[PDB]
Amino acid sequence: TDSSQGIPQLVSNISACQVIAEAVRTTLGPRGMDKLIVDGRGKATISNDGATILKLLDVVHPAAKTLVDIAKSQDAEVGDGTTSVTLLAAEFLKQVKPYVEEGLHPQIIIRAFRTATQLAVNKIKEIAVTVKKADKVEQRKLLEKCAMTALSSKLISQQKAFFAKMVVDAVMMLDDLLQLKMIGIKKVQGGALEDSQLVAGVAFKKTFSYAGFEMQPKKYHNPKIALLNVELELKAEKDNAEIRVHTVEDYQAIVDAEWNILYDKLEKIHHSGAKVVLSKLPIGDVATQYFADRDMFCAGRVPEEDLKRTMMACGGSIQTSVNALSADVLGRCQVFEETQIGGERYNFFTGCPKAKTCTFILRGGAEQFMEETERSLHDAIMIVRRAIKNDSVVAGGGAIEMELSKYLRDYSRTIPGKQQLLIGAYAKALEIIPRQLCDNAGFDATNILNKLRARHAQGGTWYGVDINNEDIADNFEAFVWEPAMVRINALTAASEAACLIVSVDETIKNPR
Amino acid sequence: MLKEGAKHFSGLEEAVYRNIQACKELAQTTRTAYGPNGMNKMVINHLEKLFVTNDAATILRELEVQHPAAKMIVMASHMQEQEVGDGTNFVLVFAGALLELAEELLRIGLSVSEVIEGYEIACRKAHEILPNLVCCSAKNLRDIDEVSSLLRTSIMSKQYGNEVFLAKLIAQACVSIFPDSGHFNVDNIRVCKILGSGISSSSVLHGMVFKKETEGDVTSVKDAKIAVYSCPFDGMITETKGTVLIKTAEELMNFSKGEENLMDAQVKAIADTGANVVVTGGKVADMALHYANKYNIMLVRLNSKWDLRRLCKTVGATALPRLTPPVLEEMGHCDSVYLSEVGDTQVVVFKHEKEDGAISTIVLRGSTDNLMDDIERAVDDGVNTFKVLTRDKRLVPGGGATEIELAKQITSYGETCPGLEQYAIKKFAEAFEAIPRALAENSGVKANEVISKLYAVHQEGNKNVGLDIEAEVPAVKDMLEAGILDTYLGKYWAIKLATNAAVTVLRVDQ
Amino acid sequence: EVARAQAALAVNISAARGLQDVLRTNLGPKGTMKMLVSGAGDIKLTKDGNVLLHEMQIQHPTASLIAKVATAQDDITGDGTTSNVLIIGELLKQADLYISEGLHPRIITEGFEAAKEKALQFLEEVKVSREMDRETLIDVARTSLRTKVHAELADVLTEAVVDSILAIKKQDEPIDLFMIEIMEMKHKSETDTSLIRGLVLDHGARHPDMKKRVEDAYILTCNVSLEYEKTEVNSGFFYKSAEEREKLVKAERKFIEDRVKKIIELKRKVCGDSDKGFVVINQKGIDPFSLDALSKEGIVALRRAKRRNMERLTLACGGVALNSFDDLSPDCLGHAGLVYEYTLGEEKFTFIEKCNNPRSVTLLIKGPNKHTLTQIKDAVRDGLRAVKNAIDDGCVVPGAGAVEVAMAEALIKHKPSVKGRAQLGVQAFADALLIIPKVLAQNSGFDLQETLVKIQAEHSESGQLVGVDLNTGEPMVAAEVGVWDNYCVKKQLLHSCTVIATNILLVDEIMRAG
Repeated sequence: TDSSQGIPQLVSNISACQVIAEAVRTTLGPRGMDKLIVDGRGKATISNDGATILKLLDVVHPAAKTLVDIAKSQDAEVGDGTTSVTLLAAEFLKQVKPYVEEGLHPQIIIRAFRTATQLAVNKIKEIAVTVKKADKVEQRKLLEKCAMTALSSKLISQQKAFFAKMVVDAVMMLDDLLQLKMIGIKKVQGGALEDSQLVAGVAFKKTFSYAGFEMQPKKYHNPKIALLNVELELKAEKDNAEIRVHTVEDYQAIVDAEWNILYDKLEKIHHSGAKVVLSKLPIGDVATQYFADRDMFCAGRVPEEDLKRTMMACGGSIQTSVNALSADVLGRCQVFEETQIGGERYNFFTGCPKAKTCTFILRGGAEQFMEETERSLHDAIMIVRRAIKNDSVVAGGGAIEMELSKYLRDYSRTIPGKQQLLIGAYAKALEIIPRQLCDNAGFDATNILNKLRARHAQGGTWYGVDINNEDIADNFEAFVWEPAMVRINALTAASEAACLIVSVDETIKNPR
Repeated sequence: MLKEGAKHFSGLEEAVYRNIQACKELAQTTRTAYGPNGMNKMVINHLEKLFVTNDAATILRELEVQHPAAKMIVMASHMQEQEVGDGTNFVLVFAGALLELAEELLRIGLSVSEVIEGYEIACRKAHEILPNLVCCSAKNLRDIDEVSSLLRTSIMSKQYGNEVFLAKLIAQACVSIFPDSGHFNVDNIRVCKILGSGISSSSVLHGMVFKKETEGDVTSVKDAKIAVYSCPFDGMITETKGTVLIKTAEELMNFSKGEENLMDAQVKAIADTGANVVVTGGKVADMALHYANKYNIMLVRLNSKWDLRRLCKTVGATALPRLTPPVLEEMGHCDSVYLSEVGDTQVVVFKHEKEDGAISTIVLRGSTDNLMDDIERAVDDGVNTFKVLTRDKRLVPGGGATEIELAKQITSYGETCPGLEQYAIKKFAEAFEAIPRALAENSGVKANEVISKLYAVHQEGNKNVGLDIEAEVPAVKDMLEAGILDTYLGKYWAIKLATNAAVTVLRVDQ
Repeated sequence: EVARAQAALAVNISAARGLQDVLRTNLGPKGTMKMLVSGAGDIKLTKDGNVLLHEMQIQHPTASLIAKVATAQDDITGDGTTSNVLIIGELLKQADLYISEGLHPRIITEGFEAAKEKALQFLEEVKVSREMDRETLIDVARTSLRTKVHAELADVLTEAVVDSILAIKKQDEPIDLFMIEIMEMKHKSETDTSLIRGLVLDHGARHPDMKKRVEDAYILTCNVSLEYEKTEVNSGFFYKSAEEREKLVKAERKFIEDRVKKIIELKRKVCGDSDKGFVVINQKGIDPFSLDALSKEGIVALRRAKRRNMERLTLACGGVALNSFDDLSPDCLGHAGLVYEYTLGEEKFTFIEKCNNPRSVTLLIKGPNKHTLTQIKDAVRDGLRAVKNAIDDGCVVPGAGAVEVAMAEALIKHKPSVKGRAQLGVQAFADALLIIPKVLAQNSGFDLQETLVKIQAEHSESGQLVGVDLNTGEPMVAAEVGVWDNYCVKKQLLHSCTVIATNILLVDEIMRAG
């Protein structure tokens, strides 16, 4: 049973934070410097935001664990700004670290973190511009300019406008969440990158070709969809087995009797109403015979997640038995069309009766073009979705943070003693996030930060650093438009996360 | 040693020096505690969570020491935890402070045994002047402001951000069902964590709160007596499996038929015996559910260990493993059983209305279960301070405002008596000064300034200090008139036990 | 591999010397309480010299030897065992100085023999007759308890101890070996100790309030079970067939039924009215069903009592202990004048007091169930053995090292045998004694020489056994205060010290042994 206490003990806890704050340092755009993180399970791992990998880490300090937990809190609510919270909390504590040595050990610190956080939130909300969806704009054209903000950063040329107006159409129709989960974007090999397709409903990326795959029908006008999490093949129901021998007909009989059981499975669901069979587990060679001959469509080897989207939108439901089951475990569409696009066979289910999935289908025909489009469209769908929920929009780029840092510099003058010092650390900490944007755009980060403060003392505007252009200028007039609300959440979560760590400086551990 | 026998780890140099320095380290966790504070101490223990506390009982039990001197005081703190709530921290800091002051005496040329004697004397004089420091008291316990002022001090000791809402809440939800005049129950009030929603969204519910979702129909009858079973379903017959799936097909038919007919009998036995609410910590199968819809029994899906525990203490219940039909013997004092959603989660609500053996629940709503564990310390101490077993609780100034008053009287009194005793009496004054020192350290300023300026204003019986800016520079705040009050009984046992603990441990040398 | 001659004596003196330190801070009331975690890791609170030697881990041959001789002293007096060690240590020290200059161990020993005879005869002269009154028993009781606990808690235990000894005169024992039942109660303070005349029972009925005041109690103490449930047994183990076990379950339950019935017939035969109660004490269970039936008849039936309760009841009450119930006359059953049930703490204790024909008293110690309640148990233990001695001897002297200076003074002046051989051990013997008074002064903070010259002079002028007032550590007359010592305490430090010394003194080799 271990016990540790002291002023150097406090210093320990902050030092741990820096280590996790470095893992996530920059991921705002697509520059920084990564190292592939491959696990001991023999899996290679990367993500598109650096907070994901950070969640997986197990920290051996409890004080460091608090900062892990607030990451999980941000990620679930907004789904953005998760990185931002780590940076502010850690950095605040960094400029406080040598202040503790001097005398800022006392619990008074917690009080100061509250005054700074409460003012700052209010200043955002007031400065932010409240704009309808019918002010002087279509609902789709407000969210067009907000969806562009993600798209311009990387790395997709002039198709970015076109894709933007498209990606919106899916989000409005579904809206009732702040997550991209019920949308998604599916890459397709081959085809035109000069247009892409917005499909209402679900689709499948690839179904493998089987014996009489083109002898199965590809079009239906009242497809009734059987969702099967099972399989039939030679290893799911046998078609080889030992028999007694004393006549030739014994041999015939055994193969005959086995083919019947596999034929029962498609028939029973077909007679309920099925003609479309969708399965994520493999379908074999023996399996596909019965289907090809019946002139009833089959599909095997389609992604597990994609099959689960099919359930919601068509009103189908999971099965575990395909024998003797209702027709109310089936979903419908009005259109089934199979068109082979590039090297992969593409199943499109659309005409969906309740349409609780709609999804953008992005056709490029590469690996290079498509991963950067997908990376940008993931964050596009986050900006537009959250613009319906909070209708206050403020400049990003860290432009507003530079204004808070101004505002708080003023405040530090009438606020007294040990608290003032705490406020000066808050102000310095706000500038870290834009410094990394300067490292990504390619500038001298300290030179830049100072020029934005000048136009926050000569107008109070929106001057900040762009990675969405890779320059310095107003971000409101550059259509770098993201909600007020991402910023509201990130401040309050960063203070909350902070106060806990500086307070603990007496840690009792048990390795029991 | 000189001996290959006579084992000691204390004695000589090590009694005088090492024991005291150890008491000092335990009591460092309470020189950041007691009243106004922003300290948080994180302690882990592999409990699959983070445990945040600013209570002495949980800190102490976690922490093991191999010396009898430091180990003995933890017991004295627990003793004051049973008889009263908040002030647990104050018991340990006092004993620990007095012992630092003691070692200095030993240095000069004073003997152990007179010093030991002079504390018993100082403790007796301090208690004798203590009911003459009553400045305010309750008379009605059904009045929310008079109860809440008392509560407030317990909450304060935890965080100085959650004093206002909670202190009102407990009194609102009742710990005044009992007369509290001969009799009080504290296992018929629990603090029940409901995950989800903010902590200002913490609510009043009367009688037993269990988180687990309700299934089936719900009852509202007065014939509803509680039957508690840990596991009454697991499948009434367990399988063996011979084809490594089932043993086998004709047998699977029988295993299901026998389950459905045995569960019919079991659930009909419950129905007949007058048990119309059954608490299942087992698993609700379709067959078991199908039966309880017919008989009209409120069904509680699941339970965990924590939920079972509160049923056995409150009800007079036992939790029996079952798969063969039982009958009532758990019984219950609960007539009414209602259904009400707290946290937007279906919660099972038990109630009956009476004074003695009557139930209440301070139920909380919180973002995480960690945030709820600290709040819980504030609330459970607030139930344990209520217990005094009078309705005039003889409130004395809370928050450490008494401490300087006691110290002034004691130092003067010391002068009057002669011999070596008196030095211990003076030290006894400066041990109370521990409390004003810890409030100063969090406040952000040195000890010299606060103790002098409290002394400067003479006899006041209000003066104590907060975490504020008002708490620093003029070092004067009113904690009589801020409605920061604690009970006479809580301060009594704190000072009493601490003096007894300091004397026994100063004696050791083995 | 041997320690011979000077090397053999060296080992003993060095050990005695470190030990002495420990058990001077246990001496008298001014000594200090001690705890062990060095014995096993668990928390013990103990303040007796013998006991503390057992609890620790002793490997040293000289420490062990002192602990063994200690054992005998502890049985008889239970006081003076804090002292045993002190006198041994100094006794050696004296010897050492002479040896180092140049002296043989054997001449030292001879002068010990001469020393011992004179010293014992001095006890006989100086002894002061006392009464056998309460007042005089109070003062043996209070000073001995004062050794083993505080001054505050000790004064409470003083009352309990003394009434018991008066009651033991009635039995006409000149000894104590009964009325020593120590029973513990569950409480939130330890500053109460209550006397209960008869017995106390660990658990009461599982059904409260049957008739919790019994005016006329006819105690059947039994120990056959009236509960054995519904369990399937055969000979107390599983058997191959269900049915064979079952058949026995019927007959066993049936046996119990008839025995519960005998309680119903017994109440009419002995009682006949509900103007009299009936007491049952069963050391084994009784059904909840059986209690309701018994209760309305005006019978209190106790369940889950101990074997120790049962033996005690049979002596005090005049009761019987039977393996049957049946229909028995009140001639066989014992009677108690009163029964009361007192609920305090988390466990309720049925008292069965004002027994006729007692020989057992119970001293009922309340406490929190910490080590403090074990501390008053072992204080109370040796306080019973102390007042036992007062009944043994006729004569009790004033103590506090009063006796010991008087005895030392008598030796210094003349040769007790008139030879120089004796004389070399005799100096050694006299200064060894002086440790006990001087050191009470040392604990307190009063210089040791100053009390020796004063205390000794005042003996000379007066003829009073002037003693030490413990708290000041300055002299005062030990008689008035109540700091007294029995004949047996001052006899048994003397005998133990001589015998133990002369076997370690006379070592010449210590050689290891498997």
